[PDB]
Amino acid sequence: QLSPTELTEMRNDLFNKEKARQLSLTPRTEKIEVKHVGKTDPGTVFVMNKNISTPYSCAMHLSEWYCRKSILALVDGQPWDMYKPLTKSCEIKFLTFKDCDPGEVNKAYWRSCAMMMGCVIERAFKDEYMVNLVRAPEVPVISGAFCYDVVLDSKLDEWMPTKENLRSFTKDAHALIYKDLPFETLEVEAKVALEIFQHSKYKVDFIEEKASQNPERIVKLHRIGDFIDVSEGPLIPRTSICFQYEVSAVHNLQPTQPSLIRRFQGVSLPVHLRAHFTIWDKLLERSRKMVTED
Amino acid sequence: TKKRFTPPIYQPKFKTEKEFMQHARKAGLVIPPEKSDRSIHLACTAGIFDAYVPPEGDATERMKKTMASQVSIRRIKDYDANFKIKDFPEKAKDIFIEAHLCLNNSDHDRLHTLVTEHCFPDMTWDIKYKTVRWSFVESLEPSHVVQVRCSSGNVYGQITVRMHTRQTLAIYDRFGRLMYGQEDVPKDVLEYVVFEKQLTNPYGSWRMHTKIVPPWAPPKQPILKTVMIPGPQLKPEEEYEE
Amino acid sequence: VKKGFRAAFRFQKELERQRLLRCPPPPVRRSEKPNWDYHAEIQAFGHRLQENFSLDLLKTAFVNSCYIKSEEAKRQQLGIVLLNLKSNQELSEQGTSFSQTCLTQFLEDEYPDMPTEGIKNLVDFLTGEEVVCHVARNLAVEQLTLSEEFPVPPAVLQQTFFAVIGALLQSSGPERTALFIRDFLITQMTGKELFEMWKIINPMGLLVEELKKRNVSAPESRLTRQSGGTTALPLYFVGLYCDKKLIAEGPGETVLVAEEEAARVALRKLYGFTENRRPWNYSKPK
Amino acid sequence: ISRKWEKKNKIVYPPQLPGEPRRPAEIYHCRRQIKYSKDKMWYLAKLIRGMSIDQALAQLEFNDKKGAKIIKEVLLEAQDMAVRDHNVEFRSNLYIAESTSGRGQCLKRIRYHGRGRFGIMEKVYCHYFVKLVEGPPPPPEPPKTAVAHAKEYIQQLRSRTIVHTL
Amino acid sequence: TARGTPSRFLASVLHNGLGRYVQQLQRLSFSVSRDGASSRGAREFVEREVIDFARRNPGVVIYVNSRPCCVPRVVAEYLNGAVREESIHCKSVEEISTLVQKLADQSGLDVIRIRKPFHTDNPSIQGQWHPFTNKPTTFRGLRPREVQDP
Amino acid sequence: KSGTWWDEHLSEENVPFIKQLVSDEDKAQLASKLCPLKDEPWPIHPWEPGSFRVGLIALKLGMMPLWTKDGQKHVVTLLQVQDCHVLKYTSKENCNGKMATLSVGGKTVSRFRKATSILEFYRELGLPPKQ
Amino acid sequence: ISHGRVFRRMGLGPESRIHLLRNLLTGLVRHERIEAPWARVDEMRGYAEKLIDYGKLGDTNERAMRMADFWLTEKDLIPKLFQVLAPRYKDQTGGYTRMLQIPNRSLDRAKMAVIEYKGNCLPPLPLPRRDSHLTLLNQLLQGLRQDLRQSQEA
Amino acid sequence: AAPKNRRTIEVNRCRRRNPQKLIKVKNNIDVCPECGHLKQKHVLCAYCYEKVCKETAEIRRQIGKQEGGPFKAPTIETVVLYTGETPSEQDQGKRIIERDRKRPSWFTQN
Ligand SMILES: [Mg+2]
Ligand SMILES: [Zn+2]
Repeated sequence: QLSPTELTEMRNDLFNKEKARQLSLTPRTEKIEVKHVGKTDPGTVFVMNKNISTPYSCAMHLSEWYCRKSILALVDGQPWDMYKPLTKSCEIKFLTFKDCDPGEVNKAYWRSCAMMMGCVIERAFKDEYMVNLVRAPEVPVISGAFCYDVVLDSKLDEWMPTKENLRSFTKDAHALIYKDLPFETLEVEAKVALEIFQHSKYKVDFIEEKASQNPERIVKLHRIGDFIDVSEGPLIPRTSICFQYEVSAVHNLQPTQPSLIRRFQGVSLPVHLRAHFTIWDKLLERSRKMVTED
Repeated sequence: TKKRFTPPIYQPKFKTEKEFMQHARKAGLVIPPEKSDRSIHLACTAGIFDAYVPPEGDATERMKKTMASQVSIRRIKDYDANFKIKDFPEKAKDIFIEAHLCLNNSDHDRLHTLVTEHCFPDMTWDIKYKTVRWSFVESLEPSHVVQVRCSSGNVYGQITVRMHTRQTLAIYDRFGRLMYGQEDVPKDVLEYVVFEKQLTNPYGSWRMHTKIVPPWAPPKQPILKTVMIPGPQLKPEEEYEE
Repeated sequence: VKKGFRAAFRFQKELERQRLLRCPPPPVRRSEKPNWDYHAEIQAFGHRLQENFSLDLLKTAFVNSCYIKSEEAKRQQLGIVLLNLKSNQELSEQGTSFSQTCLTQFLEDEYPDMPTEGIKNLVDFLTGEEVVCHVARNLAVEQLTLSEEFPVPPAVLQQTFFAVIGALLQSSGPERTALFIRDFLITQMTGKELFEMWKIINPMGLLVEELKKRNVSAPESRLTRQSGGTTALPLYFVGLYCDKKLIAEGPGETVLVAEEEAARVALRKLYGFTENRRPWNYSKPK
Repeated sequence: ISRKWEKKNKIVYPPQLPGEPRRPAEIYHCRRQIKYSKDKMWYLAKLIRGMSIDQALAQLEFNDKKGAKIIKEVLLEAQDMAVRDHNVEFRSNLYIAESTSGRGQCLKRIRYHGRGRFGIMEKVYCHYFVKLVEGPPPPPEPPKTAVAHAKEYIQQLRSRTIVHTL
Repeated sequence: TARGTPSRFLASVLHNGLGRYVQQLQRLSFSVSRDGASSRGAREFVEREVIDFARRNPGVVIYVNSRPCCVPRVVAEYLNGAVREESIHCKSVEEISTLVQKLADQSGLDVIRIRKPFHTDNPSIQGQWHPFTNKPTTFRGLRPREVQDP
Repeated sequence: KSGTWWDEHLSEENVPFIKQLVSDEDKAQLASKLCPLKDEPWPIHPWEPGSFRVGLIALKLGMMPLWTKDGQKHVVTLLQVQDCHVLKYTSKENCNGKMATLSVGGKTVSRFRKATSILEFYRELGLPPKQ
Repeated sequence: ISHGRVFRRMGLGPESRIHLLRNLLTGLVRHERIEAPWARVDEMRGYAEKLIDYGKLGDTNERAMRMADFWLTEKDLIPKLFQVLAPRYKDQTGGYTRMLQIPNRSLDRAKMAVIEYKGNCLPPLPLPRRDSHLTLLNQLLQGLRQDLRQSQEA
Repeated sequence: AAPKNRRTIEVNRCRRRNPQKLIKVKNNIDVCPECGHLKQKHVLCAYCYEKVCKETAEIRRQIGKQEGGPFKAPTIETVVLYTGETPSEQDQGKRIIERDRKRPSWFTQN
């Protein structure tokens, strides 16, 4: 069986392979007229390139402020990753944390921070233990924390993390924030996605569920540098967006006898909505408590 | 000594001639008309005498038009006896090719002999600080003299010629970065080149005048970079309208 | 305006010098510059070195394949008699082999306690691309080299310096040619250490293998001197003791660096490549 | 007078080879004979030196000095001039490489003093020079750390020879 | 400088003189004038001295370019690549004969301040002095007032 | 790279809640130290000659007259003790001095206007910050 | 040394200061919104607040009419105080005015401020708004509140 | 008292280029959510405040055409109406100021 340090080597090659195939499918140069519909600079048009230009590139034309504060793009009423190539001409709008109703942005940020935790979970434990990622529960943001279900080896059936172990998870999360890695989104056919995660049993089941929902049966793929995972919905562009990051506690889901599923919870806040030390300690306590999706 | 105090650039606002004379009256600046026998001499005409529209799909009433051109040939042969129509289309290729090779080496001293004064700015103005690499790979279809017409003190004759040949174009910006085109792959071109010659002038010659752009032409190659077309820059008081 | 011409002329000369410094011109081959005669510059090359070269052979030692191929390209463009010029490939192979077999003999008889791997690394340094090109740019070999590109590449220049040795070998023979390798290539390792030309790794693991060949007990490392252990600037002297007999002792900032230098000191003594060793004899052979 | 700064936007570099890296675009622009002091203007050009085009415009937009409103006008027209004439794709992908002030041709008037004395005052003028470069602002150099101080000190202790001997 | 100029250490070109001596002067380029009082001393050096000087130095290529000039110069090129340009303007033959010979004797290295009048790559033969050179060793390598076997 | 304060991003509904929340915590933190003799106090030694005890940190209210039984008038100063607690203790050895130091604070202040390093010292001490 | 001094030193003296503040207050009652230096408005804002208190006392009180007659140079504005302004703030006991800082003016780069009477008929100023309750941080606090309230009820 | 000696450019650069002399970067700048222009966190938007003053001035010019002279202020409240609006239920017995313009979107009718 493939080793853990060489299992990611092929997942990147398969990911890059498919990332380069889509680019070749596009003609040498094809233009798309993207119209801006917002309170600011209304009527501006971006004559961009098909399958290459992203919403971020459209903001670079306007100003650096749009780039720094535009967390997510709204394309034809549908949210759009800021680093996702544009396939056709369409209206575009930019979303920020500070809006009248930034519901979609909050969901994206909450999903990204969970995916970030999955990356540090695959490196903390030794190479002798089999850490198998399951999924990222789509819990609301008012719940007080984001979670990511995980399974551990039979040896670690009763081992419970301590305060010092929970702190090391964060130092790996902030170390991931210091690299300033961009979230890369790739929409692939379900059949192609199964090949990448053919080794992990849990991921295959999750992919099958997504294929049934969409008639096209395409699955979105996101990767942070080398780490690759399957997630639902758009994500934020970069890791540097999150200023405060901490994993609060770990809860064991029931029933434990048939299988053990641990729930790594956490909470975070971006740079745009930085909180105070005193208020940040209040949010952590709520996060330590176990949360259950509706 | 050696002292001259200069002020900053003024940048006159009104460009039109009317506004200048409309503003010179408000300022009391009276400019009496000129008086001189010498006038300028133009070697080329400003525009075409009879607009040509190529037939769609080229990429009684029809027969008469071909005869009108034949009549104009006579005029061109009254000032030049040794002139044939079965050689000019072969001669135009030499001018066309030789006029586009002067853009690579910036040979403007010889480019005036090939093109007119009306055409020379259009070609050189945009590429003043740019590098061009144009070549003639092959010729697809022979050229044909589609239309010949003359003017009604001087007399000029225009000879429209149709060209269908492959070309290679790569335009590089001031810094050497690729700006437009591909130097490896040629492409088909269908452009009608117009020539002019001042018959009256004993030292005249046939030179490129302009390029006919048909309304039914395919779109040109797209550029490499992206563009942003801003909208109205409204004032605070004024509101935006759909 | 002041009248005169001498000061204005002298001021124009300083302006040119200033312009050259601000905008230095690209280097060009010496043959292109004025005052050059290839036949006269190549005869002095031999007389300068006090050798009875053969002109016919020496002229082909500077001709390179790259120059011949390009020389033909120039004629084809102009449509221009065939060239019978030969390259220096054959001459280079003779000189390179003779040099490797002559340098080896010189070193194999001077240091008979050095292994073949060390004697090979030395010959690969004296005949290296760095050393041979330094001797060539100071013997007027790059000025006569007939190459396609200037400055002459190191490999092309290295291949041309050994062809000159092949021409001297045919002309004056091995005995007279071995003196040219001793006076120009053996003199490139005078003020240099053994492990500065023969770079190795893990010297302590190599000393244990040389002492097994001589049936000697494994060495023991011990501290002979020490100062400033707790400080940022310490000094340690580690000594290798075989059967309680000091064979080597080396300094270092740490105990591991000092233990590594001690092994290097022992190897130099085992092979006889110490600094105290007597100098190479350049006196005329009797 | 010298006007070399305007001639630097006319140099044409040779086409780059396929393997060479993308060359950043350089845009030179200036304004001459500004009724302002070069010493007072130097403090404004030193402020935006190294900043991005969009950050410099924000600092100059809330400054109370008169030179701020003048520089901001020169930056706005160099920004447009870059994308329109120098083939710059993104107008926000620019940073201030060079920004300094120069002395201009100044006038001389008389200032009257007491007891029939007089002084000579000069109506001062200045120039403003700016150079824009395509790309992001180069990251600031981190302050020297203790490891570099110690690494440098030990290197000096290792480079010392025995002087005035063999 | 001394402080206003650069410096170098005493050195040679390719360890010259160690195995054999090789003359570093490689080329001499004279520029005399057929007419001109400045070049009178240079013309007489070309009639009787230059030919006998080349016989002694066969490794030096000498070029005599007779052209119109007001200041005659001799350019010396050396193996190491250095180029020294000198003027023989209004100099007698005896002054030019000692000058050319000076150029042949030199190496080409920059004529600047030399720090030491000596150079050796192997300065020591018994061991470079260090603090522990003349210090005795103590039993068990103990330090001042160090309790052993505590 | 822009600084922030405790109520820059809060809405109209959370500002009153946060204020009351942290206010009630201070009450509970201060009302949890009123029993020091039951919460594992340190040994209580008697007074010996040459002993020096702690002092206080009071707040100057104002001034008031005062008459004695002889009729003479004296002016006095009113010093109010409010929220005075012992913060930490350093032994003679670790003090680098003849005596041993005892730290005392007074006048509870806001947590939103103090340094992070100072807030964490009080967090483990179970007290609000001192002015 | 200025410990406790609450009033500023403007104009040419104590009397001129009152005359400057009176000309700003008079224009504030006529137009209900003015722009002036920040210091001169912050010093006049107190008088604009206490002027409404005299208008609530009624036009029959001689003392209140002697204040308006002095503080209102234009005498057509005195009925507006007693018949328009004071009735407007009848329910309110304070906070009749709002003062906001605006970009410094160009001539002298002086610190400026705009002051108006609440409830006027003029286009609303672009008042600063607090971050929405639907933001990430406020939703994390709204959830915390519910639990603390839910636990208390338990 | 006059200078005893001339101060050098080296001495003067250290005084002129001292960090205290230099301009300090401002970090209180942000974008207006309405127009997108820049503003300070404690200062009103120059752009949005300007469009209020243009309209407010037009309303004050209409008020003058009704008063028709000085010292002619009313003893009642005032209301602004635009093309396509009529007196409201609460806007009874007031001084309506007719404006030949569409009501600004930001101007909310109260
Ligand atoms: Mg007088
Ligand atoms: Zn605004």
